[PDB]
Amino acid sequence: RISPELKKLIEKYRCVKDTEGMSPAKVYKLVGENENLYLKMTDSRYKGTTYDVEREKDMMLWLEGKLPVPKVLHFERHDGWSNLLMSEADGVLCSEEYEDEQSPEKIIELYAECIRLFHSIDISDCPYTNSLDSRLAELDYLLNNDLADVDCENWEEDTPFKDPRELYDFLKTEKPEEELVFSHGDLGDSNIFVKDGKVSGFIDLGRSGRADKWYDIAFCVRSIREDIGEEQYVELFFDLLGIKPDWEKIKYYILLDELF
Amino acid sequence: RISPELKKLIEKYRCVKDTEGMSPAKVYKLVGENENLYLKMTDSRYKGTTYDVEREKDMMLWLEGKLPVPKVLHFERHDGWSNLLMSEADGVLCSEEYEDEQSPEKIIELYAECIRLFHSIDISDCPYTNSLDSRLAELDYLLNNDLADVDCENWEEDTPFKDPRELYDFLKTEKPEEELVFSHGDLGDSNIFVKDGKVSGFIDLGRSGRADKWYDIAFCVRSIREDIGEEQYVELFFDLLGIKPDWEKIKYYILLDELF
Repeated sequence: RISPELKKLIEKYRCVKDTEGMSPAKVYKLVGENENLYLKMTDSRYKGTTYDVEREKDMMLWLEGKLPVPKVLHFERHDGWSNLLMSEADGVLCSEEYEDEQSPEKIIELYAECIRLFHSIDISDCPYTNSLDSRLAELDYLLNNDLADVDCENWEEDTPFKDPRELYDFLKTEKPEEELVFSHGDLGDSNIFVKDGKVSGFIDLGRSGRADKWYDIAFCVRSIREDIGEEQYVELFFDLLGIKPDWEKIKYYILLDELF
Repeated sequence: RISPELKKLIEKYRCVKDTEGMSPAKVYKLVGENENLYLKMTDSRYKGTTYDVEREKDMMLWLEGKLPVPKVLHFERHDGWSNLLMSEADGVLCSEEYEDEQSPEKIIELYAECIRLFHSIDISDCPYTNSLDSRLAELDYLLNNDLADVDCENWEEDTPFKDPRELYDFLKTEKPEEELVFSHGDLGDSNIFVKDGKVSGFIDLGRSGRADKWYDIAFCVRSIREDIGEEQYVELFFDLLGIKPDWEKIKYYILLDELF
């Protein structure tokens, strides 16, 4: 599981199963009476893919001094397992503030701020590229070893394909044009941390790296539609951002995130 | 995994991995643009134990009209799997409101309200009893099939035992006296839902049932110590509740929850 050294440490804290935005990786929230810690674990099967936490560790260190991210405290490979121990995010989780009526406006602005914040990051010597060909290779790999989701298959409703392979082949042919910017890779309203109306924290950074701009833009739109049914805020978000919706690309990215 | 019928349904919603207070069971948060749903799954290995969701389903239905709980929408046994589909909790999650300075008082009162709310439930024809002998049998079973936690072993720090068996044998001998009341079984500051300062929701109800009073009282104390370092609020909680701390029993229950 974990090296003795780390085993010895995490036990001072209460340690509790995953309660935040997490997916394949095992995740533990360490509860101290003073502060909190987060232990994240992925094995070897997911090595190399955007799931492997070692990738997240790499991106987490790089992004230091650029975007507000948590701090790396411990990272090791143990018995074929990548383990990351990082501190806690800075501030308040954005996910809690939309269950009411008067408030949508401010959210959009955070999404706006988040987006231009990435377009300002010098992606020159960036550690990883999450180009379509990169992901399409990655996805192919997962499907080849049943490392996917047979459970909820979102495509079945959205598209007319039965098995993943097809939606895969379809996406490989519809693969659009890319323009590389800093992409969060999995931008959800539960990875962003607010502090006095200003973005102050980011987490779940395994799919971070270079990737077409529209990618993140597609995720923002998705949240908007769910957390606020009014399609008018989608214009506002696109108005604040000042770019014209490339509707075809947005849809393209919404479909990709269903296979994962 | 799931019956076709249910498969067909959950796919209208976005479906996302567990993001709330959950542990062994697979959990999916269904995100609709109108409302949310929660799919919970445990297989057969955990059948009968306080982990099996079928137990939670049973307690969830019983508690109807007593405590504010979510509603049952679908429950089935499929390929040796207990699956529960329930609506969303009522209100705001109590977990978000203690990261600041001026606010501890109100929390204690909620814990106070939560506690007397259980002591008011007619546990006569209650579905299940989570007496110590019941749990001690249950725990023995888990350890016998490595169905425990080798990862974080909280006891190692708190007690002087190396392997679970010992802490098990120790607890079986120190097993105190019981006085049966309605116990939530896993009362955390992330299972309680607030609405206008009044308790309005409860979840994670698999360990619900008849069990010594002090049990829940031990969990409340634990949160207090973590989310608020001041040991003075522990007096207040015990003052509002008007009972004298049976310190030995409290500790006894804090240790039990470490093996699970």
